[PDB]
Amino acid sequence: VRAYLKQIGKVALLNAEEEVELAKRIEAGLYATQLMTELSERGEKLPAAQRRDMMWICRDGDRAKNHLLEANLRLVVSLAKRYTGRGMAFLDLIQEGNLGLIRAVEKFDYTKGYKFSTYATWWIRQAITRAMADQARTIRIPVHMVEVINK
Amino acid sequence: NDLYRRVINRNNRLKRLIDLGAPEIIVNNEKRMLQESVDALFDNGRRGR
Amino acid sequence: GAMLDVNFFDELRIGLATAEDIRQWSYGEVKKPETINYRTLKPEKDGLF
Amino acid sequence: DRVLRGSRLGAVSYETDRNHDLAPRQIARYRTDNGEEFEVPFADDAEIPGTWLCRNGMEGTLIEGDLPEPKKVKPPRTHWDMLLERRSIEELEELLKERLELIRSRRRG
Amino acid sequence: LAAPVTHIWYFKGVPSRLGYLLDLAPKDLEKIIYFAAYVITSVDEEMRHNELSTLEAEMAVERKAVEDQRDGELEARAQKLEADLAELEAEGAKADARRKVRDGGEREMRQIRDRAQRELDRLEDIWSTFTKLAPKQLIVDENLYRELVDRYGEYFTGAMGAESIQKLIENFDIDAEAESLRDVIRNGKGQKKLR
Repeated sequence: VRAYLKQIGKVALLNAEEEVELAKRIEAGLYATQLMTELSERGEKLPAAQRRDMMWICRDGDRAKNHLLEANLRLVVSLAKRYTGRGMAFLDLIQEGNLGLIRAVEKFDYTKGYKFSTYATWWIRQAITRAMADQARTIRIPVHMVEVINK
Repeated sequence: NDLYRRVINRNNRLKRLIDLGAPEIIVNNEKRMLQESVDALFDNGRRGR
Repeated sequence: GAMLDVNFFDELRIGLATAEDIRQWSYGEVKKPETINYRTLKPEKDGLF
Repeated sequence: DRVLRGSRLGAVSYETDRNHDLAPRQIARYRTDNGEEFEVPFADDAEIPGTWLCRNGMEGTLIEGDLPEPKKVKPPRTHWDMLLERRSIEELEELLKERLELIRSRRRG
Repeated sequence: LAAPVTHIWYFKGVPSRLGYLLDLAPKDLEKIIYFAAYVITSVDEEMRHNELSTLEAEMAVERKAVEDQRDGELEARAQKLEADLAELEAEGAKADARRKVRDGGEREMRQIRDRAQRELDRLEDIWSTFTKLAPKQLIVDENLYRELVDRYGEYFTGAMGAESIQKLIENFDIDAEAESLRDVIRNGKGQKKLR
């Protein structure tokens, strides 16, 4: 845990405009690799310089996505810290928060004009709660009976 | 059964992350907790806690 | 010949495991962290039981 | 002081282990991807599916080439498709060409 | 299991049997098997041998461009320092505050050349460690490992963790080390013979 804190100490923090720019780079890289595959199979002629610079576009978008996740790792730790003592230890909650971060960063739009953390908090909390429901007990209980147990 | 269940959860989550494609911080943290879980299964209390 | 376990022993030799020997021992691969159903009290599929 | 009772979930019969007049058995053979036979003794009156789970780790198919059907498998949620469900072709291609122009002006100078 | 994992009996129970086999410290094996330090599996020698000359020429050219950047920054800061000299000396006032901008420009030139010396030391360090490339070498500071990847990422293979230990043991013939240990215990003496 302390090693993970030192590992997430390396990251930085961004703002909403930079998040929108990162999403633009991500979608441009995804279009770039879709076009790369599209001209790979049954293609006519892949341009060398255009293929090189759109490969660099794809790599730039991938590294942008990586640094975005690294930036939001501290946020998801601070979000996941409010679930101690409920079945699992902290690490399972951390990794479920990482899964929720992946799902939210897939399901995010750059024309929202919304803060990424405020967007993703519902997804993170949803993933953590449903995984707590799945891995709460020795015998698995369906979520509706879990709900009425909570009630 | 609790230890076996824990190792099952960590292994399935790592398999899901490795088919998904994830950054190395996430992947190697998952590998580290899997390794710690296996050690806790074989001899609980030797290293760490 | 420790398969049918005849009543005639000469030596007991301990060695070292291999992955091939383990998967040759096993009768399947457990992949779910499920033990019993909460209501019908019957064992689950591809779980610990 | 404290003496309890209990039983595992299961009942126990008492028969005789005769080994002659058993049910008639068909022996079926399956095969995984990595050349792994798994001999499956079924009943003689038994339907044989083309695929069967084995200890090897996967659903090993039949050793026959009679049922080779690979059809119903697809990834239903790709990031490209769920990008397409929210973003249009001209907007995405405009973003792509803007980033291509930016990286041309950056790498080229 | 999706990724390999080592035993606990062959690592933690002192004496560490794996550490005795591969000749490492046990605490320095802990960093490998608990994912906190990089360890190089294998490194080429012939390709590295000719790329010693060719990439030392490349390294010297890169250091020359780095030094050109350094003297350009030093000349720009010195021109700003001479501008501070001209725009302090032109007004006749108390020169104590007029020496403060000059000392700030001198300190700026000092930190420019000091940071340039530090990145020059970084270049020297990555080339020196590439010349020092041997198997069973721990590499801490994975950012510096990434520097090794982007510059000299070829001519060697590295990994990290239980699968790295697996690769190491797979590329480990015991007979040569057995004969070496036989020769050591037959000829020498002392702590190395006891080990």
